[PDB]
Amino acid sequence: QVQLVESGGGLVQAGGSLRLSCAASGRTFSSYVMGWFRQAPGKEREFVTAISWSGGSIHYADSVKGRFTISRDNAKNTVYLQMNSLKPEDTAVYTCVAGFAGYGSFTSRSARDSDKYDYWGQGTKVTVS
Amino acid sequence: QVQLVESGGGLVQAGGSLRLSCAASGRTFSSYVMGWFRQAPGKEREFVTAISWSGGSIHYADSVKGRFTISRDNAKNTVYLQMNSLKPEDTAVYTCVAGFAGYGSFTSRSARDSDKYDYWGQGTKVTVSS
Amino acid sequence: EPMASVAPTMMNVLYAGIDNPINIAVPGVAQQNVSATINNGTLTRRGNLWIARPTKVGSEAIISVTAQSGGRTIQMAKTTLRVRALPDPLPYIEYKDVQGNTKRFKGGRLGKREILAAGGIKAALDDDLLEVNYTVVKFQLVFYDSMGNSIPEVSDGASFSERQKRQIQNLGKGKRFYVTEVIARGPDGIERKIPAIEVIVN
Amino acid sequence: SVAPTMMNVLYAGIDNPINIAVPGVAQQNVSATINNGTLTRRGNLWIARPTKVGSEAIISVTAQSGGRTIQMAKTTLRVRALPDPLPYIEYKDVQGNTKRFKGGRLGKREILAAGGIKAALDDDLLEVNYTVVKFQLVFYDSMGNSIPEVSDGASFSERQKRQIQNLGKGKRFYVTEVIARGPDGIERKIPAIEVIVN
Repeated sequence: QVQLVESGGGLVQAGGSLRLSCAASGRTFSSYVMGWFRQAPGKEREFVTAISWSGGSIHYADSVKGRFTISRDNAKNTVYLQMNSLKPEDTAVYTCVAGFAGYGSFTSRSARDSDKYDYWGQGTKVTVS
Repeated sequence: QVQLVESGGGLVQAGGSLRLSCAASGRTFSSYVMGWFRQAPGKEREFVTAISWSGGSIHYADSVKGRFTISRDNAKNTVYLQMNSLKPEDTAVYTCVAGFAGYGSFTSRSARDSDKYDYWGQGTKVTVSS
Repeated sequence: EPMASVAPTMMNVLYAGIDNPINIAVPGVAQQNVSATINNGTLTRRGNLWIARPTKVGSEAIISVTAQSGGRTIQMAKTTLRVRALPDPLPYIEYKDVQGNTKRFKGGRLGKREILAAGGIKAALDDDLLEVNYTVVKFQLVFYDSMGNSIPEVSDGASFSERQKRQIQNLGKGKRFYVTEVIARGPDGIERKIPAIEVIVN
Repeated sequence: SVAPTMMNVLYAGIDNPINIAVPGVAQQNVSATINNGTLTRRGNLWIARPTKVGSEAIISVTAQSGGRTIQMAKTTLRVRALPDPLPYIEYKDVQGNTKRFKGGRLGKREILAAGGIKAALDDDLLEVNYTVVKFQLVFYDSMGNSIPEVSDGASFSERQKRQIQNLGKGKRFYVTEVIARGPDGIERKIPAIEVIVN
């Protein structure tokens, strides 16, 4: 029943920066691992990043490491994706995810697994020119 | 804390039978593994038998296997020890135990471990005459 | 080229009530000449392989190995392996989503219809992925009434009792109940008490 | 050699004792290296301490026979996350002995003296310590409403302590949303425990 709504998408020039936000409904945000997946035209869906319940553990895809940063604000029920040094290959629909409400570990492998996330956002379009 | 009170002990002839009973105070009996330990004069304390929470799994000491039977009646908050084919080596003070309230497995090794039981009875004397 | 045996000691154990494949090898000796016996359960051959299925948890298993090619009867050593209980499983609720896909609830929020359609509680290793099957012997559900009293309700084996079903049916959205006192059994023949899970009604 | 086939597993962040043997070769004549973390000789064993979860560790073995070093076949092992721990309350009994509460009844004095929650494997193996990052305690009021209270790391917060202090005998509360961390550097959510005030 948790609903996710992304915002901040749009057109950005190569080398530029853009911050995406994802607001979760309800009062259980803190019980979830939060993350981002992306979908480019004619490409397989790719895992971008995810952040543990406490924020103490983060996993990044190799292609975004050192360029993208994830953070969470439990007080605002919001997860953020700060994109820096944007490349044309980052053009995609970005979808916010929430999962891991039950018991289980947050490994690189489980973070990347789309089946580990019960809640998926609306997607927000990011176009890098 | 749970209080355990044993009854049924006494004098019995070799080859004979005797049933011990152990009544637990309170309304949490079903959350415990119930069992029996025994203490003979000049011998180390011996594990006798223990029964799992459901009654579906039971561990017996090798010396009593096929002779002693344990059973539980959750409705009466009581664990029973049916002793059959009694031998003079069965002469001891029999103490009822209750444990395993928290998570954990009920193995032959844990069943035999006196540290796995938080609650111990008063002991009942069983004397087997030759 | 030559084969060294690299065996982590934490992994060099047998598990009661499951298939334990063992590579029994004698240097320079073909698989067909090797013969092995065990003092805890069965030791049957699956081609080059040996499958140990021990029965008594905690008791040591003695693997006697013999071969016929040399003198009369070549006696090998005589190896001992520890027989352990399987790991303890975790409780879950097996439900079907609106698309008919089977899912495992492991805590958090779950719809009343999904809880009731599941009809009871299950237990498995989280890992998982297949691999060992455990059974729920019994469990309790703890509800909280309008007076703030805890109401523990006993199950009907692995299934919800009629009293449990009535309690679940009258729960409003956001109300919570606890799956407690979960007794699970494994193919090792061991009974275990496993931890609780909180269920929040959706 | 009698070796259980499913044994090419190492756990990240802990010491993994390995029996590395070459038939007919004395232990001192065997030398071994790893490509993931460290591999240290200790008595008749080699202790592997690998680092990244989900990676492979290759062990290279050599044997000395007279004046010649013989290269053995390499062995590939899977570096895995540690198993997930279970929560407990560490308390001292009336005789001053340290005990682990794992569910059931516990006195209010014992709960408060513990000051927080701990997490460990419910097994003699492995040699592992885990840490409680955060947890919640869920209390129930007279109206049957759930009151979730956030912790102060592994310690009870002041709000948690006050809630525990005003609980009567037979009242229940739940240790939930327990986040634990292990030496493998992995964070995991672990199951709940019910506490019945005795």
